[PDB]
Amino acid sequence: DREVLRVIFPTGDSKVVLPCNLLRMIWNAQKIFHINPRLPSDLHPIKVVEGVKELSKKLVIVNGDDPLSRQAQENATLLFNIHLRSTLCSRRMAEEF
Amino acid sequence: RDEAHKREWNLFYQKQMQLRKGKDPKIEEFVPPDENCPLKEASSRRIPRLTVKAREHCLRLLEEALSSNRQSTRTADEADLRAKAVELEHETFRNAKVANLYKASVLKKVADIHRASKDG
Amino acid sequence: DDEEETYRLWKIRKTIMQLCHDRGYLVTQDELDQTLEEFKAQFGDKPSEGRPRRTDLTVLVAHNDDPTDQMFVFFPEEPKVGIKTIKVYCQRMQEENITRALIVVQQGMTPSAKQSLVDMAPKYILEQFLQQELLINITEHELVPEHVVMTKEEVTELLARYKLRENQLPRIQAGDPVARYFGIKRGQVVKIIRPSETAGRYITYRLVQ
Amino acid sequence: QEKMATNTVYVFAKKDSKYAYTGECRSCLENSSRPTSTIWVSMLARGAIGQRIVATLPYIKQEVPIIIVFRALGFVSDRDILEHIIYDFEDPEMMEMVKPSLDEAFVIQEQNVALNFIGSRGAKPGVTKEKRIKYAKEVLQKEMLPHVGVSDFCETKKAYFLGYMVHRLLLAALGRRELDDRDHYGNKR
Amino acid sequence: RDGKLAKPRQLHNTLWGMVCPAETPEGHAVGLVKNLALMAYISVGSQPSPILEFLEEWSMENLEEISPAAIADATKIFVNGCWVGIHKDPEQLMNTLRKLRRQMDIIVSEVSMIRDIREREIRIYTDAGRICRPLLIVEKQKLLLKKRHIDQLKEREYNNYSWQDLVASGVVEYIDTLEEETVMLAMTPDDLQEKEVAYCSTYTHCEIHPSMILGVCASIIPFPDHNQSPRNTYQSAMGKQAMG
Amino acid sequence: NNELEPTPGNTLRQTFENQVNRILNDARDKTGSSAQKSLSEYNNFKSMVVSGAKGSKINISQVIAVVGQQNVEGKRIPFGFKHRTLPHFIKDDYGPESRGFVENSYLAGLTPTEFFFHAMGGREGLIDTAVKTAETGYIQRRLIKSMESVMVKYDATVRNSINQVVQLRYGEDGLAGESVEFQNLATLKPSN
Amino acid sequence: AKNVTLGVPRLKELINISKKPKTPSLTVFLLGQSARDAERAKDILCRLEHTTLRKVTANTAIYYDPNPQSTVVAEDQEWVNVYYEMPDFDVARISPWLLRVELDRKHMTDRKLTMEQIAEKINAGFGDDLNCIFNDDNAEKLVLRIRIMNMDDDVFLRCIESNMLTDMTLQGIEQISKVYMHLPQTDNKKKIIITEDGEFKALQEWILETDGVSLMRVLSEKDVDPVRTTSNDIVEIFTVLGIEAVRKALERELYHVISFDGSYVNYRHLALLCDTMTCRGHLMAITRHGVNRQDTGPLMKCSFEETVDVLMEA
Amino acid sequence: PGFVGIRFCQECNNMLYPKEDKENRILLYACRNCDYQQEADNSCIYVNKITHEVDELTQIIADVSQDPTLPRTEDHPCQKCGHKEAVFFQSHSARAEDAMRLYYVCTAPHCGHRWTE
DNA sequence: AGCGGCCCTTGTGTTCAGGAGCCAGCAGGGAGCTGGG
RNA sequence: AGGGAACCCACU
DNA sequence: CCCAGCTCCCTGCTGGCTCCGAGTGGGTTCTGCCGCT
Ligand SMILES: [Zn+2]
Ligand SMILES: [Zn+2]
Repeated sequence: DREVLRVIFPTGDSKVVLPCNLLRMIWNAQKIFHINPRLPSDLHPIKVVEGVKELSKKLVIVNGDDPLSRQAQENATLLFNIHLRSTLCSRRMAEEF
Repeated sequence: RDEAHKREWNLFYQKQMQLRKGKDPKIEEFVPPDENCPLKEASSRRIPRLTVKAREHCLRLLEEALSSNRQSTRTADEADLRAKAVELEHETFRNAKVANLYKASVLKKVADIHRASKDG
Repeated sequence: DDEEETYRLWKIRKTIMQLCHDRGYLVTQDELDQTLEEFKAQFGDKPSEGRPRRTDLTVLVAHNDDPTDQMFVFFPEEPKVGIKTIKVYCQRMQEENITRALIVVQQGMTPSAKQSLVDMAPKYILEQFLQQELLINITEHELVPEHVVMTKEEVTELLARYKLRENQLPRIQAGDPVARYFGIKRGQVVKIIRPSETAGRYITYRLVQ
Repeated sequence: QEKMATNTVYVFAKKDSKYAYTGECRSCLENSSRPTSTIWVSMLARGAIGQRIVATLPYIKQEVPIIIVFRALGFVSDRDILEHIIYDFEDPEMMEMVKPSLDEAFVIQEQNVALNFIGSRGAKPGVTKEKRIKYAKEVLQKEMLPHVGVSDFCETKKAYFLGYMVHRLLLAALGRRELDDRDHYGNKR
Repeated sequence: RDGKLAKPRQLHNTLWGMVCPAETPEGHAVGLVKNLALMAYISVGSQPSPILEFLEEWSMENLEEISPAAIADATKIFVNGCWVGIHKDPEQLMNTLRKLRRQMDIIVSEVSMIRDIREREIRIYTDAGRICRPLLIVEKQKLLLKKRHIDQLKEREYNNYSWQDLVASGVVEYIDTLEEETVMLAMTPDDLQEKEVAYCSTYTHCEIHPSMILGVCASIIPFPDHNQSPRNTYQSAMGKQAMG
Repeated sequence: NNELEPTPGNTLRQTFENQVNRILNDARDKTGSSAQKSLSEYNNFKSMVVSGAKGSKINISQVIAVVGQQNVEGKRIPFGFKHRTLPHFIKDDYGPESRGFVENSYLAGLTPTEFFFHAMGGREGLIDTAVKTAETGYIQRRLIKSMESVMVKYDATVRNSINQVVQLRYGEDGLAGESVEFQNLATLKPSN
Repeated sequence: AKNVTLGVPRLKELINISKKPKTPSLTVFLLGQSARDAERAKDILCRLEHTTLRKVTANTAIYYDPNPQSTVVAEDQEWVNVYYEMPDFDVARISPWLLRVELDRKHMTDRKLTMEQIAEKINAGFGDDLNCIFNDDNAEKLVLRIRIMNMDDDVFLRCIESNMLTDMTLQGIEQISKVYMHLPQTDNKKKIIITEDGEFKALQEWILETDGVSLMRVLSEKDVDPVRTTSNDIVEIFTVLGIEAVRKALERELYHVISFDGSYVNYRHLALLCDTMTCRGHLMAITRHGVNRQDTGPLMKCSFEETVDVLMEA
Repeated sequence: PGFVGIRFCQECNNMLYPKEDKENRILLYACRNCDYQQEADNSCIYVNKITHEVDELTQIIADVSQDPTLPRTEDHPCQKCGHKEAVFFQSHSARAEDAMRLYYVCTAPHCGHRWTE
């Protein structure tokens, strides 16, 4: 995804326009559930990766199981999926959020 | 627009040249160089309207320039004088493609050699 | 005037090789990655003197799908290409059982010659290129996105998937620089992949008209 | 109501046109139902050989070379016309600038021929040369520069003022005088 | 109003004193409809016959009598756009004409006389529609207006000393734009005072008051020089809509 | 004294004008910054500027510091008269006052020539408004009539009245514009 | 430096698909050493900007010279007799009318031109029928003597001069009137690369800004980047690169116009406008001509413009 | 060399054009509508000053010393008569890009000397 | 009583929103082909 | 049951 | 076996047509008449 992004944005501008404010959603989740950053968390990182995969499968812009619809769906949400994967990392979920 | 006016000039110029040009081009047959010609590629006709005798004269001027350079710097060998002059003439012919430009280049080389001799 | 012409010929040959490779013809890697020194070695270095001669640059390539399909790329010497040279090229193609050819002219081509090219389309598909156009590869410009030619099966799949009619797709002119580069005629559909700041990637289809 | 001042020579430049520089004078008599007669003296933009000065007169639908106009007024010799146009004979730049106009007008060497030429350009040229000359003379007497004079025997004053207009055009073309401003008050009444 | 060019609608430099800079409609007719300044006067016109008679009586040489060789070093003289002759001493001719106009012996106050020094033309205008304004005369860095003139003006109700007496005693002068191009105005008499580095020191006229450049509607604004100019234009537009 | 040499891409007059404009703009900026520094926390100009309710720092500078330079068509006040901006100056005066530099604040008040030059400056903007209105209005109508019938269809494509495909997905991603937000990609800039 | 049209005028130039923009320009990026050092950048600039003979000439003068052996100028006579050593030519085929052209040393050194190149261009444009002779550069003045080899010859030489000054090109491309050269101060024009450490870096490199548009010739030039070199004229982009290239370039120009003031408009609106303008394979101008040529319908068209004409055709 | 003037015929006062005597090969100035000829001396028949290096002092007239709107300086005395005051102005003429140069004219009524520094 | 007929004053006569982009028609130029020598 | 055309001024 | 017209296409200019922001509030003047059929 990093290589794909560097190809898409040849310059060094990382400001993009995307639907969901993932950082603010994580902040809201931290405030709602009283997350203590100073204690170990009970979130299995494999849980994080599996959840991200299922979520990515749940966000469809071009529906259809044929190869054309599959490729169009992958293209439509490519940038948002890259953002989601790089934000909902197992490592970031463990040591940052 | 500009190109149209340009070709306007072109048609005027060509008809004026024809008015100033003879009906038949009186082609003066190229003079074959004498076997004693020290000019490389003396039989070439690459440069139009250039005579072998003109090349011989240019090589003679190069010879005089080299002689002046030698007497100023006291060059030892003499055969080198002739070889260098012939090489210079052949190089000038190879580079230039028009008689007037050829003559100008030869004169420029002569001036360069003269200045070098003056420097010592 | 002598090295400049050799450089121009090398650039034209490199662009033609890239075009042929992009069209699906079998071109070796050395031909694509040929330097100016290699061009001066294989060919001449005094184009005005006649070495190399434009007749010496003629290149024949063969399609990967079937070796029978071959394409010429002729380099006429005359600045303006008339009917007689087109007739000579057509005679050579008929003798050699070739169907496609590319003509890279220097200054241009007569209107009658263009009409002749158009007339015999169903028999001999031969195209026309200005060497000023082939001095660079337009497909490498940052503005030009990735163009691909869709096979009839792929176009049928596309129309079935989107329930479209060919006249409902966006259009690309047959005289478009990229259309000429890929040699796509009317009725063919071209797929265009381009980056997108909103979606990441985007594929759009254009019908050649 | 604002209008542009009359009887004053204005030189404006319009490079998006056929004329590089264009003089202008809205000559109007002291009192007359006839509106102001506008005369132009314009220098052709480069692009034959030199730059030719033409004169656009009222009731003539084709621009005529200035030297033809000066000959129609009764000044045939080049010396007299240049005396009326170029006041300093030791300034060769103006002479070089005016040479093309003299070259343009060489076949027409007499007043009657010039009048016939001017009449031929008229709106309604007559098949008879006499009536064409009559029309041209009438136009020059009454329509060209009314403010200078409308009666007869005013040819010298007309020639002097037209030469002054040509001189102003030449000065503007040579860069010796700034072009007039259309928004400048004082050029307005 | 259809034309969208901004040049005719712009406030030209020459409108100074003649036309109000502020008052103008802000709609489609912005800059095309203007208003006179307070002291601006538009001339009504007069016959050039007395001026031509004086010039002929003067050293001026007719256009017909002269020879073309004499025009190179001579000064062309125009009267209402008619080249009437040439002269040899433009400076003293202009001095005489200015003296006559100030005395009003033969030239009325409305006549505007412009000498183009770089060129060699003297243009005399007696036409109508020439907007002008009155300016004080300065001779040698001193106003011609004195304390006695003000003393007489203070009693105009009794001694019948009006503005026409100022204009007739050569203390004030009507200047139009063409002639205003050739004058050297002092905004205030302070500019005539000696300075460590004199700016001009050759002033020819002085402003009666710089605030006379405004019109009827922009003349009621208090402290209009402390406001942004569009505000002054808007008030000029709104002073006509006030109820009184 | 012919001791000034033109800069690349410019002529001598352009270079001189650039130097003068640079000097005067720097002076205006410095005086404006000094004006900002002088203000107290109780100042109401600063109160309305800091909150963003109304006004800017340029307004404060003009009210307290110099008003600045008045330009007509992007250049200093032109020589409307013969080599003079007004009949109160000498011929060929390129100084700050002559060409329309206002050194007085609005509180101090403008001098007559400054008042006239500022009036010219304001007239420029008034005309600009009066003309831009119609030009932009025609442009807007033309755009609307060009694109009025394009809409999102039930197959999610964007098509015009003729039912021809304009976009296969709206915005190439098929999302409405009112719900997207600015965000930052965290994997683009970082080094390996 | 160079005036660039922006705002509503540029927007009108864009959506109208004007063929004659007020200020067309190119943005030429250089490839190799030309990008780093300014000398080779200046070389390329001179190779681009048009240069007619009138831009380097000091003054021309048409003399009458009966015998070239003895000319009317002492220095010219000396140099000519140095040149005229033999009857290497045909004496009969010579005209006595000389055209002496004095060039400008400053301009020639600025363009790195020489008498040899000018003589070459004169010969190419006029052929061998003329005769041009030039002195050495080390001389005090740059002088060229032109004659016609054998309507009068006088006016003929005058016309030859009046043409040579203007139409003849010594360097550059015809339609490029001026070419500025500068180092960009903003990362939008700087060369962005990804270092060996995988981090973005912005190299500063010389770029050229032309005043005309000859995009094809400029792109084909050596030492000119053909990947990043672009134009602000969209008709030229369409003619040279194509419909997708002009789509992207039109979007770029619209974004520049809109965001020059710092304002933001969502990308999808610009994308939709550009798609509508380029969906049919040609530049559909946002005008009566562009819009009413579509296959929309007479009632659709009549509401826009040309009501009665549209309905009469229908 | 400089710009070439124009000569007028002695019998008709019309412009004389350059021509060549074929047999003698000498430049003549011959009238076109008459049969008059004159001997040319300069031998230069045309001049074009592309640089336009015109000495603008030739375009200045001492009359400008009477202009009240021109600035006057006492630090640039005139060399001819030693007067201390002079009016200074600029080129203000087209065909001069480097037109910030100052030209001085003596204020003395009779001197009228024009110079440049 | 109502139709002829319109006055544009120069029947010959100044600008009836004027200028900017598209489209259409005319004349010129040249490529190529074909009937005579 | 009832109008219109033209022009001018002005407001946002 | 070339020469010189003639046909057919393409170029360039020149001439003509259409368009020129959205609403709103006031006001005044004018929408025939004159000769003799
Ligand atoms: Zn004679
Ligand atoms: Zn003196």
